Formats: sequence, C-alpha cells, structure tokens
Amino acid sequence: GSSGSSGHSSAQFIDSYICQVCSRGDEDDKLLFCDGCDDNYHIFCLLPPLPEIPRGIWRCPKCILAECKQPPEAFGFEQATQEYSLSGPSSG
Ligand SMILES: [Zn+2]
Ligand SMILES: [Zn+2]
Repeated sequence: GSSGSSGHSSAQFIDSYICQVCSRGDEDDKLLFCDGCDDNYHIFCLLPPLPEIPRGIWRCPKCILAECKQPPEAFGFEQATQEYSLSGPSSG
C-alpha cells in the first residue's frame, strides 16, 4: 500500500582507497591523495608520472586540469572552513 512522505533510509560506508587509473588497492602503499576531491592516484599512473609520494599537499590532474581553465559558470564566493575545537579559550 502507501505510507505518505518517504525517503529517509540511505546508509553507506567506504573506508578504502582505489586508484583512478588502474583500479588497484595493494598499491595503496604509494597512493596519493588529492586536496580537492580526495581521490587515489599512484605515482606510475599519472602523466607525467612521479618518482614517489609527495611531501606537502598534492593534487590530481582531474582537478587541476578542470580549475586551470573552466567556462563562465564558476564565479562567486569561496568556501568557509568550519570552526576549530581546541577546548580552552584564552590563556592565563
Ligand atoms: Zn594506479
Ligand atoms: Zn582531485
């Protein structure tokens, strides 16, 4: 029959990292993380490829090649990070 007003039961958990070029996992040991889409990319899958895991922040080509040159439909205000939980205002 019917119930009225539905749609409120969708759960999913993903705690794994799969490359976006070869679709592997055992290579996670050398998997990189993008600071925009949180993806997984190896050092021998990119182009040009990399020598090994980077130090600072590393980004993927799927994001850089997009932000680099985009059409007139992505102009506005930047995002705003969430507050910080330090637990301990002031100091004296
Ligand atoms: Zn790969
Ligand atoms: Zn990315």
